[PDB]
Amino acid sequence: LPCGVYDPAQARIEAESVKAVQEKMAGNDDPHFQTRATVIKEQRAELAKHHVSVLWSDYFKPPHFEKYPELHQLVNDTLKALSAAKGSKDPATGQKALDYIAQIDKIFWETKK
Amino acid sequence: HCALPCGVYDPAQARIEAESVKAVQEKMAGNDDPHFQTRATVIKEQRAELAKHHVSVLWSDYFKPPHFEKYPELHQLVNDTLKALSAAKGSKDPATGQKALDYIAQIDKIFWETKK
Amino acid sequence: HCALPCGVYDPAQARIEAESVKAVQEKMAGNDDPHFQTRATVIKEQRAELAKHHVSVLWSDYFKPPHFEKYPELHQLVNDTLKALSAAKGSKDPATGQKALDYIAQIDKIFWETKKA
Amino acid sequence: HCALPCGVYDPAQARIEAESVKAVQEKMAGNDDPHFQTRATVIKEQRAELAKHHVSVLWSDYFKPPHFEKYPELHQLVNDTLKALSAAKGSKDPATGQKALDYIAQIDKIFWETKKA
Amino acid sequence: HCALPCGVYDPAQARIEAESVKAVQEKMAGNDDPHFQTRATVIKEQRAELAKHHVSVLWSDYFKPPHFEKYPELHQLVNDTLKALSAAKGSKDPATGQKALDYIAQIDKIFWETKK
Amino acid sequence: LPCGVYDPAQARIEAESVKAVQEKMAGNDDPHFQTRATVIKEQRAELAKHHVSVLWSDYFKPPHFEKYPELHQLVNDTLKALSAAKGSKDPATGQKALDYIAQIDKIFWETKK
Ligand code: NI
Ligand code: NI
Ligand code: NI
Ligand code: NI
Repeated sequence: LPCGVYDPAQARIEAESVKAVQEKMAGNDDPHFQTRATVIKEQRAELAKHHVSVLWSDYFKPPHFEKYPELHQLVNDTLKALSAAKGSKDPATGQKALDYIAQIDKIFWETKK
Repeated sequence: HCALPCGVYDPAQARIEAESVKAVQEKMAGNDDPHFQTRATVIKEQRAELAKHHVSVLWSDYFKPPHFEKYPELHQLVNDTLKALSAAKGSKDPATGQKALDYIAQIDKIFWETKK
Repeated sequence: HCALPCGVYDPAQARIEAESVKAVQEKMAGNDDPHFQTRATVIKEQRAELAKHHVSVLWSDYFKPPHFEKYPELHQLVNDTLKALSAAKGSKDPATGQKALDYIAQIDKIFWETKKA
Repeated sequence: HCALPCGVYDPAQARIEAESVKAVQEKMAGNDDPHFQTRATVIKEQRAELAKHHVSVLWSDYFKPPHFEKYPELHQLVNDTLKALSAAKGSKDPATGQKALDYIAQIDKIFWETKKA
Repeated sequence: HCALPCGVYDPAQARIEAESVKAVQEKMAGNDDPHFQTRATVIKEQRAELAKHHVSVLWSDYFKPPHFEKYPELHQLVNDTLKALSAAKGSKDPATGQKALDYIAQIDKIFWETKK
Repeated sequence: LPCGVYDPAQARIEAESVKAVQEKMAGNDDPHFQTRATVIKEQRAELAKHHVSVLWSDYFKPPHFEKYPELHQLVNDTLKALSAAKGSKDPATGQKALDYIAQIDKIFWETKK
């Protein structure tokens, strides 16, 4: 629009679902459950990626990229971490994507200050 | 928020989309360009429907019969919230967006209570 | 089914999608091919979610407070239908797809009464 | 309607969405509020596209070569239906929504014959 | 590709999605991990449906009656293409993806002919 | 997945539709047509953005960002150009987004060489 309402919480919540699904995949080896878990994980990781991408294209502005010169690469690393989580059943991959999003969330809130 | 049961629900998702609705209403009051007005209408329509989807999901996928027994007004509160969001969708008045936010806040309160 | 409002609602939309869920469940018992099993699982997840959406729309956008007054079990019926569709979503047992259809049929019966008076 | 195949098809899905298109068109003649006009336009674009999708699915995934042999006008009928839905999409005139429903009704008649034999 | 009539159609969109389908089939032959197999099945299902949507759109929104008169086999060619894509969707054999690409290539040829 | 099939042509085709719609908006002042044109433009610009974002997150890799150190900013500029086109009826905005995508397309094809 823009309307100006952004919050990395959207990206965070979806990535939390990714990790939560990967964790459930460890405790239920039923093939149908594993398949559904895979299906859901794939959707949620892609929605998390979309939320991170929207922050980067629609919310962050040149003065933010000036002030935080590592921002472009951080967002790109976050997206690849989400791709790695969606390709894995290991909750450590989910967690890494969450740790990256946390770094974006800090930067975001600093820029609202 | 998609019955795995994965377990992760947060009314923040409904709230953030409804906050977008209200923000767009506020903006439509300030700029009467027809193209902007149209784009605002498009966005508002999509965000309000996303907000309704998140609220519906809490209601069907997160809340359980023990909750509906402990909070007998919850079903109607959810229905009113969805109707408040449809009302905001159809309106440019930010007070309609705020009313939808107020209803979501009541849901959020109950939600965090069931977490405690 | 769009909250314009346009006033075009019909539980047939929920029913068709829930019929698809059950049909997929029945096909999963007839073909153990892992690739087919996975595709069936993909489809069922999608159709079950659309069914839930159609039900939710009827409840939020079609049914009104007089209907809720007149049918005080209706809120809980709609909730049960959605949970039944979630249970079908999570299962290969066509009994679960059937149970969801049974609930939809009950909504369908209320709906058509409200179209008379 | 998913090409699993699950074998659950019904032109009712196309018809309901095309009914919505016409209902929206009729509502646009009754309320000149520019905001309402725009919302009506948003909704109609969406419902018309879903209608086209349902028709296309019946043609690609339900109808088979014997049906095409037996009903040699069917390809062109399906094409005309989709173009009619595009014309409704582009118009506020409910006559266009009606014309699209007329075509769907013709598909519906063929469909149900193929369910008998 | 959405009847404005905006005018911009290119069978490349159908082709690129069908090329993705074939690429995923080829990959499923190389790696029998169940999780990878599932993810490949998910992706293939989505891309094949996108390809079918693009082909359907050319057929309803781009091609006109003069074209169907000049190319009387076009309707059935489109129907066969959609069925070839549904066949690829249901298969792991890259030859099914290639067959769908072959049918799309026939459409693409006719398409560029109507441009000349 | 990845499967490895990427082509900036997807982003290009959608952005071409954006510009084509903006051009049609100049020759038909009917309010219903202007509204539909706005609706369609909004969808196509967002699909173009999604295609550009996917290239940047899923196709480009660290050695590409090393070799082309202007790549992150170019992709970000391309996305904001698409946002500007979706907020405008001026075909010059559509064209600018296309000119940016053209720069990405050149880089893409170099990296396949
Ligand atoms: Ni969930
Ligand atoms: Ni409606
Ligand atoms: Ni089906
Ligand atoms: Ni178009």
